[PDB]
Amino acid sequence: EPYIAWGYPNLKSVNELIYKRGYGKINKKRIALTDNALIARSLGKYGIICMEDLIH
Amino acid sequence: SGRLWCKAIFAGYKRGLRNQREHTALLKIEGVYARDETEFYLGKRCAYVYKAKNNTVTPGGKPNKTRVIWGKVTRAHGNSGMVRAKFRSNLPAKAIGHRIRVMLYPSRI
Amino acid sequence: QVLVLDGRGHLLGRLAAIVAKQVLLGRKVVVVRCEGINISGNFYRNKLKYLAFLRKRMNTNPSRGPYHFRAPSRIFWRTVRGMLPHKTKRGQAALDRLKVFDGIPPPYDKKKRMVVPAALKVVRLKPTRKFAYLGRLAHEVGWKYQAVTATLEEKRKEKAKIHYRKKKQLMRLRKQAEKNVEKKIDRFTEVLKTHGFLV
Amino acid sequence: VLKKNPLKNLRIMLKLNPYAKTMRRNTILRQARNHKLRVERAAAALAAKSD
Amino acid sequence: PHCSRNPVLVRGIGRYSRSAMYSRKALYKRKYAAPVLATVTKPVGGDKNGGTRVVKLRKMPRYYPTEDVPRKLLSHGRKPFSQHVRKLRASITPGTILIILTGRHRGKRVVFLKQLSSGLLLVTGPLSLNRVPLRRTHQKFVIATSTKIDISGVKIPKHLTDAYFKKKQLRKPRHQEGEIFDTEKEKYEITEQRKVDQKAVDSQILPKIKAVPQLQGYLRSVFALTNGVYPHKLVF
RNA sequence: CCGCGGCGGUGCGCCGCGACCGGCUCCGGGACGGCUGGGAAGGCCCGGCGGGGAAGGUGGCUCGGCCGAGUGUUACAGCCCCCCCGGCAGCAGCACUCGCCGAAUCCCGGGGCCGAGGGAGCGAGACCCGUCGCCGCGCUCUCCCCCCUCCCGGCGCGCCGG
RNA sequence: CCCCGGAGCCCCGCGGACGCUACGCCGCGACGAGUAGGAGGGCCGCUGCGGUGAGCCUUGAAGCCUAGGGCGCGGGCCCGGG
RNA sequence: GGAGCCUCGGUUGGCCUCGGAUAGCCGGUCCCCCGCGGGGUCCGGUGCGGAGUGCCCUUCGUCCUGGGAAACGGGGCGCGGC
Ligand SMILES: [Mg+2]
Ligand SMILES: [Mg+2]
Ligand SMILES: [Mg+2]
Repeated sequence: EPYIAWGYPNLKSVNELIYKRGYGKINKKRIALTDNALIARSLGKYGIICMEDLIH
Repeated sequence: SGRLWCKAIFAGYKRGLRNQREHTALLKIEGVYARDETEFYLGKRCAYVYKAKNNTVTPGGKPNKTRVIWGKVTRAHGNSGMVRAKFRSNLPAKAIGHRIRVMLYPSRI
Repeated sequence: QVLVLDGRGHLLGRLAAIVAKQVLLGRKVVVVRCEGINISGNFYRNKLKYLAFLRKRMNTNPSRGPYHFRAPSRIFWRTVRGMLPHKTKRGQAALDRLKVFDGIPPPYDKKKRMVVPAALKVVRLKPTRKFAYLGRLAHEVGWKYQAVTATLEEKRKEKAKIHYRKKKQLMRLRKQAEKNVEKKIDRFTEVLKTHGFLV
Repeated sequence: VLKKNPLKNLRIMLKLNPYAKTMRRNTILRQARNHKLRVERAAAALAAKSD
Repeated sequence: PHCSRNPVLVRGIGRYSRSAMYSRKALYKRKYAAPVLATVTKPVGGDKNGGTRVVKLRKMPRYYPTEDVPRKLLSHGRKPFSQHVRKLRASITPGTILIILTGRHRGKRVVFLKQLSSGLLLVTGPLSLNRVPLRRTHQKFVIATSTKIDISGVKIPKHLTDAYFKKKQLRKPRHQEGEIFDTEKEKYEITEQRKVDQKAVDSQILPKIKAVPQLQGYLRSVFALTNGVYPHKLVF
């Protein structure tokens, strides 16, 4: 507790975070989510195929 | 035929108490005492103008003893109308408590 | 280009701090009528506070030790010095811009002289509090020339009364002159109250 | 690749999420709609005041 | 060659849609059912004995340097100055008065004429009053004072443009070395076309500024900051 | 040699401008959602029902010129205030800024600062170069019409024909 | 519905860098306090030996000096003048 | 009056009552006292101070000529006396 602040984020908050500062762990390399191709490549086996699906 | 620059004093460098960052001057502009009265001066060109023994060149003029270090009022500094400046070379320290001319002429008026 | 302040009615420390910053920014300051500076807290309080400062002395060779200036001007100069970096070159340079006087001598007697209203006693202290005149304090701690300074200021005040009287008489003539002339200055005077003076 | 931030760069946003085009086509048009209707309300209030 | 069938809502966003546009352009009914060796490419010439010769336009080069730099990377949205879009402070409208801050005409007041193709301002402090001819200036080194002559119907010459108000002299070789060559030439001469233009523009302007009382005097005067007046405080 | 034609690297030294992107920090607009489906308020007034301070009142006394001012008492309403029933569109987190929380219920425009850091063409008869992904569009290979009118052409600044 | 010694090329499997000292070159991430102590790399430095530079040198070697010009994070090094 | 090293800061001026603060500033005195003034009473004005440092003064292109309003003001580092 005394080491964190936390709470229940908005929808906006989730959008802002992911778009502005969304980086995917891709072959263990922190990589920026500049195109869906990245998200799909890693998460596509879960019916997650774009940034919107990630947010969802 | 008169003065085309607002008077200001070179108060000292941007600094915490015990670390002075010599690449960022502080400017006390004359007549302006609020982080409010200072949007006029942001982005304005400003000169520290000082003469010295040996002659130099002079744009549109014969050689002179005067020299200037050009700068630029970047942003306001703390409540009471103080401003930060940034000069193409750092300011001498000799220069503290002396005139630096703030121009008008990157005007947004 | 030179601040002349009337030290009268001002608070010792409160004026000093304002003078100190001005002096550091290259402004040449003259403080005048320093005996009129007055310090918060009752007189006896501040006498004892001075008499303690007098006790502080370099035991083995007092001739080196802290120089206790008696004169109110020099007292003020001392407290201003306390708010500068007076060991540096810049601090010394700044102190050299300052000029301080017991009473008000001849360059400054015929100069309009300002007042710091942020250091002014009427403003800064509650009216039921007590305070000390730095003249009396200096007088009782050693200062020799209270009486002399007093007499010179009477003469100065008399000479100033005359000056004022002549200024008043001129101002009166100006007011009458405007009334004499108010049809051949009418359409100048009109424009000087469209753009908002005279009103 | 330089990460241009979507929330400023419209055409980066569209490339990530193309539905944003339409969402911003709406909520200009919707806002303009509502501004107009506010001016008409104000005019009707002024007419009622004059009456 | 029709114009743009949807208008602009915001930079980059059309008013209409995909489907709304399909309807307007009408993609319905506009459906397009459409299912070297010996011969030399580009040389050729004439010539006498033996026959006609085959030349070669653009012949391979007679020297290669020992190393050279290797292309770039295309880079998307850099246009040249010519192709840029030009701005203006709303303050500056035609016939407004300026304070020209920078040049030799420094602190002189002036009548703004027109934004030129460059994005510079054309300007005239009617040479007769102020001693400032038809002259270019920059928005940025100029204070747009809130004093406007009504200049609406003056025919500023069409031929006077960015191109004409442009410095002229100096070519390359000549004698060069010694104590000569284009340190002289000496004077920018005014020319007669320039004086006629000034004449033509000023005559149209000047009567309008004399209709506003004291304004010719104002334009004669020079601007400057004195004691107790601070740019941020005062207005223009 | 004149072309500063096309391309490539550059600037002797000091400068300035411009638009494009990245990261910031501020400014100004506007449009919405929710709540005790906000609370108070405003405006119109009407019909009632009480209670309180305390009044165009009265009264003792005082102070000024029957009138004005200052205290004091019982207290109805002819100064108000408060509760209760019943009912009107003007409200709207209201520029009459009295008190929130927010944004797929959210957008636009502007200003200051710092930064640009990489380089998918080394073919002999045919480019020294584009461009990938995304936006749309825009246009065209479909026809219509309308307007304005910049160039040019025609007719009488006006009208008609890119 | 044909052949690249010629499709003209954003992809080309017919041949392949300006690039390829493969102990080389190139790209993406992440990270970087340090005594005692350990390890790696030093086109850091000294003296002598086998090789090697058709090396340098009285038209001036070593050494020494230098408010001369430079390189390297650095150990250091290279040039100018004496 | 001429050149000529060096040291720099500056880039309109403000030529003044005293003071008070639960108070002040200006008038005018019809009237009275004192040495054109000073002090008094009385009255009339101001008082978030406009006889205001939120202030005042000064202007910042040069010349020409040919009208008006304003007009005896300015100068010659003009010259002597009090
Ligand atoms: Mg100078
Ligand atoms: Mg003694
Ligand atoms: Mg380490």
